[PDB]
Amino acid sequence: GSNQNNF
Ligand SMILES: [Zn+2]
Repeated sequence: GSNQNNF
């Protein structure tokens, strides 16, 4: 799957 990190 895909992964996104929004700090
Ligand atoms: Zn993955």
